[PDB]
Amino acid sequence: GPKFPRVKNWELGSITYDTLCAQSQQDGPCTPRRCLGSLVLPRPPAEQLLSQARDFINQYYSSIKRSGSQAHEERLQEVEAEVASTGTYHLRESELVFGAKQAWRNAPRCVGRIQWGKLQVFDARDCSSAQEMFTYICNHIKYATNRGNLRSAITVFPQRAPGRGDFRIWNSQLVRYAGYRQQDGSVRGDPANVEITELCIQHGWTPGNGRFDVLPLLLQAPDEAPELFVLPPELVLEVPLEHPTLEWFAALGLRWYALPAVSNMLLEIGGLEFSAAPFSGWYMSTEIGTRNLCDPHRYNILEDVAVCMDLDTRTTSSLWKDKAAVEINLAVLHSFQLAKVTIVDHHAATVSFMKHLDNEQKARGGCPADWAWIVPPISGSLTPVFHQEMVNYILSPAFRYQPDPW
Amino acid sequence: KFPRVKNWELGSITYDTLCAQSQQDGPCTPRRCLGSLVLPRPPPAEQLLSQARDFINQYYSSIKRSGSQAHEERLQEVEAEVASTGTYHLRESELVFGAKQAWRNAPRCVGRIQWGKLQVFDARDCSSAQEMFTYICNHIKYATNRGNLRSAITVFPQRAPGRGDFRIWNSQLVRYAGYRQQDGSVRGDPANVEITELCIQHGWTPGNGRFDVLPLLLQAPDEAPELFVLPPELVLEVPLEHPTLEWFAALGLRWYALPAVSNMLLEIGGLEFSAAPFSGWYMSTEIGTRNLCDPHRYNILEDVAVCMDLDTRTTSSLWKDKAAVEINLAVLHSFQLAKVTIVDHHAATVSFMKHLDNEQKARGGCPADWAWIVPPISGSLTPVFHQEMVNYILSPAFRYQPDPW
Ligand code: HEM
Ligand code: HEM
Ligand SMILES: Cc1cc(N)nc(CCc2cccc(CCc3cc(C)nc(N)c3)c2)c1
Ligand SMILES: Cc1cc(N)nc(CCc2cccc(CCc3cc(C)nc(N)c3)c2)c1
Ligand SMILES: C[C@H](O)[C@H](O)[C@H]1CNc2nc(N)[nH]c(=O)c2N1
Ligand SMILES: C[C@H](O)[C@H](O)[C@H]1CNc2nc(N)[nH]c(=O)c2N1
Ligand SMILES: [Zn+2]
Repeated sequence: GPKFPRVKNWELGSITYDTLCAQSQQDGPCTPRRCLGSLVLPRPPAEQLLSQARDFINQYYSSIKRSGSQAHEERLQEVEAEVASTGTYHLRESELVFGAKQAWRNAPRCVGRIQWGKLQVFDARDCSSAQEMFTYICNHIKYATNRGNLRSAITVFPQRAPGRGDFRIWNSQLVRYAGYRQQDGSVRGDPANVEITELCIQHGWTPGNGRFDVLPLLLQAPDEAPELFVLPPELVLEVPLEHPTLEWFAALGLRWYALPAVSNMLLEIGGLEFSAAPFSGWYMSTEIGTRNLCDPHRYNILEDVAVCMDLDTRTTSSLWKDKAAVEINLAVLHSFQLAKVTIVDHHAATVSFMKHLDNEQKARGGCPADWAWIVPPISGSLTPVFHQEMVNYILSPAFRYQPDPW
Repeated sequence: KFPRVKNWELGSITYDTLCAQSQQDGPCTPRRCLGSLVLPRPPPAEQLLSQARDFINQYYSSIKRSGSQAHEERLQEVEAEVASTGTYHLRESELVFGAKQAWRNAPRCVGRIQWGKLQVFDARDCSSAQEMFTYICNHIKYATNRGNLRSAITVFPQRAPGRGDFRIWNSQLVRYAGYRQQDGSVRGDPANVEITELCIQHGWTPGNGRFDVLPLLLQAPDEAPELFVLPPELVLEVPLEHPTLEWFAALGLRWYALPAVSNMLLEIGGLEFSAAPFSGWYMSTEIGTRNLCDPHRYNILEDVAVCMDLDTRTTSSLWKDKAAVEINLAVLHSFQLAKVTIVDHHAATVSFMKHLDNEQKARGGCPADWAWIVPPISGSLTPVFHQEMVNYILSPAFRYQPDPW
C-alpha cells in the first residue's frame, strides 16, 4: 500500500489510509520510543506568525475554490504587509467563520463533529468591556438554548495583542454548579469547581449552600481585574432528573443544565489567538449520566443510587456499579426528552461519528481522532467506534488548552 | 525525557523512568499517534549478542548475583556459542525468568499482578507434532485443575535460521468452530471461520453446533500440520445460567474455562519461540461483552434484549447496555456456580492499579496500553480509566507473528 497510516475497522473488515495527517504542522507528545496517547494534557514573532497566516489563507482560498487566483495572492499580500507594519493582522468576517468551523472540524476529541458545518459564529471582535462581554454571553446563551431546541454557536471576542492583556473568561464553562469545601473535608456540590467557586467568593460573590447552585461569571477585559456577573435564572435552562419507571429517582433532587458551553479554550486561527471564544453544542448523555454524576471525584452518586435499587454493594461481582450507571444514564435521557431539550445518547452519537469519518475520508482523506476520548465511558464495545482504528494529530485551526488566568 | 503520569481521580503524579530501557520502536511519531492500531505492519551476530548480553544481565540481577563469577562465565558461554554457531541456547531457570518477564512486560495485559505466579513447562525437547500434543494435553490438565485455574506456559523449540517453525495453528488451545452457511450466515464463532475450514481441509469431520470445540492443527518444521482432537474431558466448559432470569439457561449458551493463547511469538534475549502457548484465567468482560456481544462474534445482544422484552426500536432505551450487563452477570454467576476461576472487570482493574504501584516502586514505571486495559463496558466506572499510561516495548516480550499458512 501507500506510506500513510493504514486504518482498519475490525467490525466490518474495511481499510482506509489516512493522507490527511501529512497536513499536520505541529508535533504531539508521542515518539517511536513510547506512546503518550492517553495523557490528558501534554506540553508571536514575524517568521513564525507569517507562515501560519499564509497556511490558513491558503486553506481559506482552497475552501472557496480560488486557490492561486488574484484575490488569493492579493489577500496574501494584504496580510504580509499588515504583519510587516503592526506585527499582527486581522481576519475578514468570513475568514473567522471558516476558521472557527475548521477548528471544530479539526478537534480530535469531539465525537460531535458530524455537525461541524452547522455552527453559528458570533463576531464579538468589537467587545471592549467586561460588561459588554456579559451582554454577548447572555445573547449567546439565549440563542444557543433556543428554549431547548439547542443550536451550536461560538462567540469570538478580540484576539491576543502584543503586550496587552487578554480577554478571558475565568469559568471553565458558562454554566457550572458551585463546589463548596466543607469542614468535614468533603465537598457539597461539584468537586470540579472548588477553585473557581473560591475565586468567585473572593471577588465578592455571596455564596449559596446547595448541590446545584449556579456559579456567577468572572469576566476579564484587558489589563483589568475580573468583574463578576450573575446570570439571570430565566436564562439558564435546567432539567430535573427522573426515571421512566423507578419512581423514587425523582426524589434524589438531581438535575443538570441544558447548555454545554466551554469557555476556557484558546481558539487559534492562522497564528492569531482568541483567548475568549466560548462555544456550545448539546450534551451526549454519558457526559452527565456517567462522568458528571458517577465519577468518584465528581457527584459520585453510584452508591446512593444502587442502595435505592437494593443492590449488593458489598461485592464487585454483582455489577452494582454497572446496573446503577445504566439507570442513571437512562434517567438523563428520559428527563431531557421529557423536558424537550436536545440530547444524544452514546449509541446515536457514535453511529453518527462513523458517518462523519466516512465523509471526511471522502473529503480530506482522513480524520484526526482520539480513540480514548471518542469511545464513551460506558458500553464501550457496544458502540461502533470502539472497533475503529483512529489516527491522532494536530491540525490548525484548532482549539487549545491554555493556562488559567490567575 | 521522563513523562509525568497523572491519576485524575486522586490527583497523584508519578514519573515513568522505565521507558528509557526501551530498545524497540513502536508505531507513533511526534507527527501522529497510532496507539489505537491493533497490529504493526540469523540477526547479525552484533545484534543477537547484544540482546543476549542484556538478557543475561537482567537475569543475574534478578537473582542479585550481578557481576559475580557465574555471571561473567555465562556471558563467556553465550559469546562462545554465538561466535561459533550464530545462535545460542537458554538454561531452564533463565527460560523460566524470561517467560515471567515477558508477561510482566505485556502492555495489553490487565492480569499482570499475577506475573510472578507462572508455571513454566519446558518443551524444548520436542521433535514431533505428536509430542507437541502430549505437551499441550499436560498443560491443559495442569492449567485447568478441576476449575481452580493456574497460570501456565509451555515453551516449544526456538526458531532456527535453517528451518521452518514449530507452530500451533490455532489461535487458542480451545476454540469453537465457525461454519459459513450457504445463506451468507455463520453458525458458531465467526472469528474461527478460517481455522475451522483449515481443520476440515486437513480431514476433520465437522459437527454443526454453535459450540463445537475445534481440533488442534499442530505443526513441526517443514512438515504438513497434523490434526489432533482434544479429549472432551480435558476441555472444561461452563454452561451459562442467570441468577434471576430463568429463561436465560434455555439459550444454551456456554463458554470454556481455559483462555490459552497459542499464536504469539515469545522473544527472550534475542531468541524466538514461535510456539509457546500460555493460559491464565478469564476476566468476565472477555466472554460477557466481547465474545458474546461483539457484532462480529456471537452477536447475542438483540436476542437477549428481546427475551428481556426491552424496547429494541430505539437506542435511547439503552437496550444494548441493559442486555449487556445481564450477560456479564450471567457469566460471573455461572463460573462462580461451577467453581471455576474468573475475575470481574472491577476486581481486575483494582488489582492492576495496585500492580502499577508495585512496578513503580520496583522499576520506575509500567508499560501499559490504555485502550486495552480499560474494559469494554463501564470504562470510567473503573479506576484504570482515570489513570494516565505510558506505552512502550520492553524485552522479554510477546509479539505477533504471521499466520503459518
Ligand atoms: C453538537 C453537539 C456536540 C457534542 C455531542 C459534542 C461532544 C463532545 C464530547 C462528548 C466531548 C468530550 C468532552 C468530555 O468528555 O469532557 C467533546 C470534546 C470536544 N468538543 Fe464537542 N460536541 C458538540 C459540539 C461541539 C462544538 C460546537 C464544538 C466547538 C465549536 C466542540 C468542540 C469540542 C472540542 C474542541 C473538544 C476537545 C476538548 C479537549 O481537548 O479536552 N464540540 N465534544
Ligand atoms: C492470570 C490471569 C490473567 C488475566 C485475568 C489476563 C487478562 C488479560 C486480558 C483481559 C487481556 C486482553 C485480552 C483481550 O481482549 O484479548 C490480556 C492480554 C494479554 N495477556 Fe493476560 N491475563 C492473564 C494472564 C496472562 C498470562 C499467564 C500471560 C502469559 C504468560 C498473559 C499474557 C498476555 C499478553 C501477552 C496479552 C497481550 C495480547 C496482545 O498484545 O494482543 N496474560 N490479558
Ligand atoms: C461544546 C460541548 C458539547 C458537549 N456535549 N460537551 C462539552 C464539554 C467538553 C469539555 C468539557 C470539559 C473541559 C473541556 C476542555 C478541557 C480543559 C481545558 C483547559 C483550558 N484546561 C483544562 N484543565 C481542561 C471540554 C462541550
Ligand atoms: C492469558 C489470557 C487470559 C485471559 N483472561 N484471556 C486471554 C485471551 C486474550 C487473547 C485472546 C486471543 C488472542 C490474544 C493475543 C493474540 C492475537 C493475535 C492477533 C494476530 N490478533 C489478536 N486480536 C490477538 C489474546 C488470555
Ligand atoms: C487518563 C485518560 O486520558 C482520561 O481519564 C480520559 C480518558 N478518556 C476520556 N474521554 C472523554 N471523552 N472525556 C474524558 O474526560 C476522558 N478522560
Ligand atoms: C481498534 C481498537 O484499538 C480495538 O478495538 C481494541 C480496543 N481495545 C481492546 N481491548 C482489549 N482488551 N481487547 C481488544 O481486542 C481491544 N480491541
Ligand atoms: Zn501514541
